[PDB]
Amino acid sequence: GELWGIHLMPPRILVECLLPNGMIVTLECLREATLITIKHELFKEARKYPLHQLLQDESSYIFVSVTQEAEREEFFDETRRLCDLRLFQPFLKVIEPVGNREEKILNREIGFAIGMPVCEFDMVKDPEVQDFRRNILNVCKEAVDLRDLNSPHSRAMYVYPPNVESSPELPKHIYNKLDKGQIIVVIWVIVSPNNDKQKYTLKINHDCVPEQVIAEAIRCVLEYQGKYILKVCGCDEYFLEKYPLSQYKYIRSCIMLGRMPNLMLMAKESLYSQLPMDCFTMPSYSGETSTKSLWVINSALRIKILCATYVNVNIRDIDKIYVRTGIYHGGEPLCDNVNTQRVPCSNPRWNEWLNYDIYIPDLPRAARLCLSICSVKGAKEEHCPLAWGNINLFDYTDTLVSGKMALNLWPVPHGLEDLLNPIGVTGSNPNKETPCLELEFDWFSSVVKFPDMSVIEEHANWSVSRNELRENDKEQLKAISTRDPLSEITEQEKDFLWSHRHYCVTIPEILPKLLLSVKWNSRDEVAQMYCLVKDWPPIKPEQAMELLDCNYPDPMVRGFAVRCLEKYLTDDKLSQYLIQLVQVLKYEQYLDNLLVRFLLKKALTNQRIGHFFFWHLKSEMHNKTVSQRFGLLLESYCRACGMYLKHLNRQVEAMEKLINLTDILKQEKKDETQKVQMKFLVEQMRRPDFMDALQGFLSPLNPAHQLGNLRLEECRIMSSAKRPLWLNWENPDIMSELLFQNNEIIFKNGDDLRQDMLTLQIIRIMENIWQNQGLDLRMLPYGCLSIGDCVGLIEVVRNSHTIMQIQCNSHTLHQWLKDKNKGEIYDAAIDLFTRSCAGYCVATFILGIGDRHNSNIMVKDDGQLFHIDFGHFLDHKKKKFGYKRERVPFVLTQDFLIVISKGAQECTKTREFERFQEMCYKAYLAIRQHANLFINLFSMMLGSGMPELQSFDDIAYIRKTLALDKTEQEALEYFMKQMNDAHHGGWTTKMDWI
Amino acid sequence: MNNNMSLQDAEWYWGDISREEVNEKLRDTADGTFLVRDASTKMHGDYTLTLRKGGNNKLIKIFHRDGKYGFSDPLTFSSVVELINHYRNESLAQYNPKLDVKLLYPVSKYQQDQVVKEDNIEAVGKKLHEYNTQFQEKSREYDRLYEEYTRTSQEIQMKRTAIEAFNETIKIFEEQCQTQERYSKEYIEKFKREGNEKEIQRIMHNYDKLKSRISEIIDSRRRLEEDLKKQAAEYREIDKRMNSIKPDLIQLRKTRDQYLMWLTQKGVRQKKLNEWL
Repeated sequence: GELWGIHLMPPRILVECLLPNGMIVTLECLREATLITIKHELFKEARKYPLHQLLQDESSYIFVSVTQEAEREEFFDETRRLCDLRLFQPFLKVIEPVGNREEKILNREIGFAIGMPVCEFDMVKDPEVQDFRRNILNVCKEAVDLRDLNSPHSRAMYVYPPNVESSPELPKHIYNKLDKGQIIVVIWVIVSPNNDKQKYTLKINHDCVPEQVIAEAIRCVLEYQGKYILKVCGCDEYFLEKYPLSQYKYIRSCIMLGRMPNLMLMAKESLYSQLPMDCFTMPSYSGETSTKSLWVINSALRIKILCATYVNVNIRDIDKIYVRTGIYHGGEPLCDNVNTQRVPCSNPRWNEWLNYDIYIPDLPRAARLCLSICSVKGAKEEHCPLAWGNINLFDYTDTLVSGKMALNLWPVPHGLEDLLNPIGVTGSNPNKETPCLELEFDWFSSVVKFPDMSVIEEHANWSVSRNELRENDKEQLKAISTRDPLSEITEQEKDFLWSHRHYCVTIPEILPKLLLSVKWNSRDEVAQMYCLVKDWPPIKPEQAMELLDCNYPDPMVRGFAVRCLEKYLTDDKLSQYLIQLVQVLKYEQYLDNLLVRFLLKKALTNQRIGHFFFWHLKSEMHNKTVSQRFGLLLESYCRACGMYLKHLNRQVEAMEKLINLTDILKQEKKDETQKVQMKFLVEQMRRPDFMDALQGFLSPLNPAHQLGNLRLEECRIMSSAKRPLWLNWENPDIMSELLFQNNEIIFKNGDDLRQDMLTLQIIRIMENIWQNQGLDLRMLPYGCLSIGDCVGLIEVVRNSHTIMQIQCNSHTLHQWLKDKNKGEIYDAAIDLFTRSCAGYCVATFILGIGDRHNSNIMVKDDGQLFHIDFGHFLDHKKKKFGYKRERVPFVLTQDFLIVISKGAQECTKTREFERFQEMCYKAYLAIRQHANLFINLFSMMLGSGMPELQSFDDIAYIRKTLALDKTEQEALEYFMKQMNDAHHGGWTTKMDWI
Repeated sequence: MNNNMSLQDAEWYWGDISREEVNEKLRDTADGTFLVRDASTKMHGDYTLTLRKGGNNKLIKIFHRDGKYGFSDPLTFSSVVELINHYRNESLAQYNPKLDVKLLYPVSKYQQDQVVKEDNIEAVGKKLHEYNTQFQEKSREYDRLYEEYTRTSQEIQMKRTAIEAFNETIKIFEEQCQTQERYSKEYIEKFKREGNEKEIQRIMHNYDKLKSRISEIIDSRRRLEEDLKKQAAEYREIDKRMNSIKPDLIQLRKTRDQYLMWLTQKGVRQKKLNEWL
């Protein structure tokens, strides 16, 4: 709301103003009135009141009040409207401004973007936090310096980074689309004050740098090139780096789509001055025990469970409660889990030392205590987690935990039935009104530290002290290496892999397998692994990312993985995988680690990455498990991102107003007609304060797209009960008409869009896989961004229609498509339809998304079919049902086969259908061969809190659909088998009479 | 007696089931729990043995060459039933001293026989349909409770920061009491001597309105606290109900699944199963 308990304040309202002479003066006001207006009218009536004798001029005073976030806020921007003040209650205090005004204004801006006041970090006792807050700045500082290493070109590369592919090589069927390896390309320029546009159609080589394109235009060659830079017409996308032209994403897809590239010439100096040169200010916050080593303590690990404050359990329904406990390294227990005795629900008290089969010096660095309080209800009985909590056995300074501590536990995530949650975050619940478990660790007359690397190598040599690699072996290493990240290795394979650990360096990508063969509960073997990891060859980023999931918690392993990313991960692929990399931060034991340093640095040296870095972090701020971590991270970013914070604040402000509006629609107007809801909406949007917020800002879907004036007459609510908003902005680029005149975005508030965000990411990666192999199977991964708790944006796809919209007899679809393309362009459309169909058919089967129907499926004018509304994937409705089978979400009815068969009535038997069949077959195998990437991507998401992605068991569905336990030949037959079943025999097998 | 029985009749033999199914069967089980499945067709080996040891699942592959079976060369067992029966009576320390455990607890494919012996395919396929609807009814019961749970947890969070915002506000209005009190011990004293009761009157009127405003805001905060306690109790109550549904839910699913496996043997038309669902 815009005042506590209230969604919108009335046109007028009274305000208790509290003068510095202790007076209290009411004041009639307007909701859009500004502070300057308020102060003026306030001091007016102040003269009506006692003792205005001691009142100075307004110029000497400022306004202060309380916000919704319970912070005492000082309003320096006295042009800000009363309804945008975010007052808790409608009162204002007027006092003498004091202290660094700059820091205070920045602080409140960061806190606004961050969704929480920075001052809440100040009063955090925990040292790891304050250590993070200070240390992380070193990276921020380091970042802004890389941004000036070559000013002013360094400045522009940050704000307008080249949007390029990873490699300048073109796949064969992309090069084949050029004219003799050349591309037709249109350039425009400003003429006079009237600034009219004019064509200069070029036809140059694809491998050309922007310099050449800049050169040719004028038709002193090396004279005036560096006077100008190229811009994309419609976007704020630029060409600042010496990349081959065809390596830019926009050019590449133009080539791909058969679209003609339209660039705009612009004075290099004209942009370089639009750059703020934004500087970065250092914020204000800028025992003689002789510590023992961990390896010196000859003791078995034991932990004491004392008591729990309470659990929420009906005393009638549950027999006993107990504490379940485990020592975990990642997701694997290091020894047997140990329960406490069973006690009544009415008195949760234990006071028993639990003993574990682990010798203290054998505790690995990443070891964790995982616990939960469990309820228990012939001899058969059921066991259920009531609340859970995880604890790092070592803190961020390598100190072993000791003595009494309290642990406030967490709610069990929906659908989780494991008695323990080793994948959950560690540390206590910040909410103290919650079940609290007391425990005691041994204290060892001292402070216990995990050994330094020096001592670890020391022990590594000793361990080992106290051969031709045969061909037989050499092939088994290959075989093992080809297993997918969830194909468990056998004990024979572990023993073998370990025995040949030294030879394994020859074949570096087997590192995940080798790390799984290490006895992690033995310092001997771990010490030896550390040495190997120290000098290990780097591996491809796609494989390095495997090592960042919850199954490789060890900092050395993670360290190597991060280091692989520093060298080999391009910004293009970084953008592609950003969702998972951010999600994986939840697996990190500590606030300070190499990955967060690497990510923050990238976010601060590339505005495009920083943009989505911000949003993915922000979207989860409501989630109290990562609130602190992400909040801290966000403060760092916002402090050092320079001018973009202002751009980001307009995005946050615009979204918050869309949130307030849809809130009002959903609860305060749930039983009003759509027709009256729209008119309400319109009246609100019409207001000056709204038009200021909702116009002239950057699209969070794509920061290169500027959203200008709202076309309010064409904005609509939609049919769903969530009341999604169909919004329409003017594209205010002066070259607008050459790309798109208007931007349409669906604002949805009420549904989880993360699943769709994920599904669409995957689809893009799939299309990418196929393209790099000569399979032009064109997909439509439209924009979808989660920006908060069940709040997000969806890009509208223009010139598309549902299948039903066509239908409303099995020949109509082909007939429609025919009319829309009638002529020599008919075969570039039955084509596009067929390819599209193959990709989405294979993609939806592998992923197991929700059942397709005539609203689920859409077609563009030019033939391209795509899907929308994925919601559920990996067959999540496997919970209600009980079947093991793998659905085929997208069955091709005669309607589609007829379109594929260009009209033919024998559509299951034709050169066309069988040609279509081979496309799917090739697409399927293509993905199966890149199974690792997809399994790894899914594995990084297990902590996300997505109901469909809680356990490794959930990811097992694509091992099934990709038949990874099977042979490649069997995998194809399996696919065919699945199609024939769904298409009721009507999917012609290799059993055909020719 | 034992060793002559066919592998196909052996209880711990499940044939072609996946590592995943094996995983659910083995979760949270005691050491020595085990079962044998067909090896994956892409690797070498005929069968994989999976056992519990120290909280983990151990996968040990069983190979075959020329009539003989084993974990490694030399292969010295005559049949799989023989191999297994050996280690049901001898610790696997013999094969690997690092693996001290024997194969104590089989996982029967005739285990469903204990919870159901009921014989008619349709007497079972109707109980399944009944347990299933019992299950989905409780499923929805628990889901509705979960949306109350989240909605309530959030509103409590809203209320809590509102309490904090009320306290900051009360703090200010009381500092405005100090600002008013302090700025008057002399500027009212000077109208006391001279008896300017004229003006004293409307300072008191102003001071009173300050006290009056303080008082009403403390009422509001007080009313919010009672609403907070009320809703916190609603929340804890909600959490109790879910905790009574949880055990019944798992069992209902466990029971339904058992009946799904029993109907998977006897190979029921999977289109029948769908109508039974």
